[PDB]
Amino acid sequence: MKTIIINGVQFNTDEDTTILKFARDNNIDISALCFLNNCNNDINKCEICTVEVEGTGLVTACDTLIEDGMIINTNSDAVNEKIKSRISQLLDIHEFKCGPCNRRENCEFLKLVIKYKARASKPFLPKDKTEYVDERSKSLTVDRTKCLLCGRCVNACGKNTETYAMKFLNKNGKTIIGAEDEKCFDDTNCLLCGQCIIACPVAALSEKSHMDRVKNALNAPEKHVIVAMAPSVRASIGELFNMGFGVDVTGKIYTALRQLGFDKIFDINFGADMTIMEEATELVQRIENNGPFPMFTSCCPGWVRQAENYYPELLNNLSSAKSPQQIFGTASKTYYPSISGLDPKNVFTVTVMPCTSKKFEADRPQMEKDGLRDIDAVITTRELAKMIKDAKIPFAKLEDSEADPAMGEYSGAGAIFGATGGVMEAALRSAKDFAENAELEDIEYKQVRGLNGIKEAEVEINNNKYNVAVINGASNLFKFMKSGMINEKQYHFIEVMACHGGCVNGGGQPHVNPKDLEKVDIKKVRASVLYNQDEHLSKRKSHENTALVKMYQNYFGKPGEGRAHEILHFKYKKSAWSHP
Ligand code: SF4
Ligand code: SF4
Ligand code: SF4
Ligand code: SF4
Ligand code: FES
Ligand SMILES: [Mg+2]
Ligand SMILES: [Mg+2]
Repeated sequence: MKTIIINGVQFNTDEDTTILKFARDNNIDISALCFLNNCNNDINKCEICTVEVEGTGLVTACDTLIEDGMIINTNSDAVNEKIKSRISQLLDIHEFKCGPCNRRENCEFLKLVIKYKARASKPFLPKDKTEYVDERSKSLTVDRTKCLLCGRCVNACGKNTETYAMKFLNKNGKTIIGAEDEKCFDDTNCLLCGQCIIACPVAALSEKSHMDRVKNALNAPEKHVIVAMAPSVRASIGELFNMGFGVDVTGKIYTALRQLGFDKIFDINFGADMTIMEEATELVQRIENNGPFPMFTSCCPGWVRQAENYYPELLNNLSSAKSPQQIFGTASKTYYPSISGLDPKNVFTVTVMPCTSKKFEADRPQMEKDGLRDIDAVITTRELAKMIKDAKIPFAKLEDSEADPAMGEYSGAGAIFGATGGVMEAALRSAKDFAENAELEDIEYKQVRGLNGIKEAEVEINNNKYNVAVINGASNLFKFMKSGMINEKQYHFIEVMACHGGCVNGGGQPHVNPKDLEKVDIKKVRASVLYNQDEHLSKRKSHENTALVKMYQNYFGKPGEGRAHEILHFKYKKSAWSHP
């Protein structure tokens, strides 16, 4: 039993919780900065959450437990002067130039600087930013002129992936964040999943920009620029246009893309149906051959890097079907010329992804054929929003349009790919039809859905029982492997997503400030858009996609053999033995 006084208001409570959490639950404003994911920066507390506790003095609300008898003041002059001072000291290490900054519209530090009217003691104005910037990665970029040393990226990497690939380092006698030994992230165990970017309150961590690749292609007279968006983009991008959360903006995106000058509007959900054709065909082959097992998905490039970096002995069990991004891109340089008359060399294929790891996937050396890359550029959901705003397109006011259908139609199975368990559910819908040679009516697999970290299910296919698992976040992959769960039974098909929640929570998604994250379950709300589409779509199985059926009939032949196997697949292998 506890009685506490906050700003003169008495509260009676039995809760055991921090001052910050209690205050937020009771509509009392306390500021915070380094607190995120239930953790603050223990070795360098920001102290933005400072409050006064009578008899004790100034304390950090984000990590101090309420106790019976506490009398708390959150808004005294002494408290506010301390907070202002901490913000001023951060400005002393921050290049405060918001005009061209990519977080200008949604920066948590700027909000605090305005709120406390803080100013640097000395403006931080480095003349040469070269030593502060790291753009070596295909996926991530670091600008340490903006870094507050808040630790949010370090903590988020450990929580989300358990790789600890993001670290505090000593560089030239100064503390920075970066990769192991200050190497390029891509050359370390890093997954390039971008959860560190999602955790950053400022513009210090960003995606590696592909915006100039795209602009130059749009402006080249002879290039025919295809664009296709991932499942999750249509459930997410509206957030950056003050539209709120959970808004389906599929048709507005198609219109915006035409206004930006793209030459063909397709959809990666078509590629998702392609991946299902190959992946369900492979699963059925393995079922009819009673092996090999388990089969892992290979469509999340964060998981592919996790397997390469930590479980190379599993690479032979990964599916060889290309991911929807790469399988679509392969078809865009082969099938698409065959139905359009375009010279393949002049097609430039752009995807819009909720993902930074997809930029590494698209840039893998062997993701090409006959000199033509499968995918020429990958922009994130955030990059597309900036492109729209730079062009002055009034996004929230646009009318709906449709995709071009030849590589644009999608079934409901493809639409759900962006949520954890979506690939599994989509694959089972086709595998059961294929193996049983039937058109089954019961197609919903709710047991694989939702935010649990490890989700197992038993499925009956062709009068035998099989075991499936959906691994939801890279940290949960480690738990599943390290605890021996992989050996507790025979698994037959396993989905792995590196980002908890699936691609709707990817590393290229709009930032959400900590207060909105408490108010809204972003992973569930974004996913609900995708499940709503599947419910209302006429075709809810990938192999019922009419444009896809035409494409295989006229160009690829049978899935899993012949031309389809030759060009639509990509096999991972552990490295050849060498010493040292
Ligand atoms: S990170 Fe925030 S405060 Fe710093 S320059 Fe960019 S918008 Fe301004
Ligand atoms: S990209 Fe993912 S694995 Fe790499 S440092 Fe960031 S959070 Fe960690
Ligand atoms: S990169 Fe961003 S999240 Fe990481 S310590 Fe710097 S400001 Fe904080
Ligand atoms: S879960 Fe999706 S967004 Fe996250 S790394 Fe994998 S493909 Fe990228
Ligand atoms: S928010 Fe409490 S110490 Fe940083
Ligand atoms: Mg702490
Ligand atoms: Mg053009």
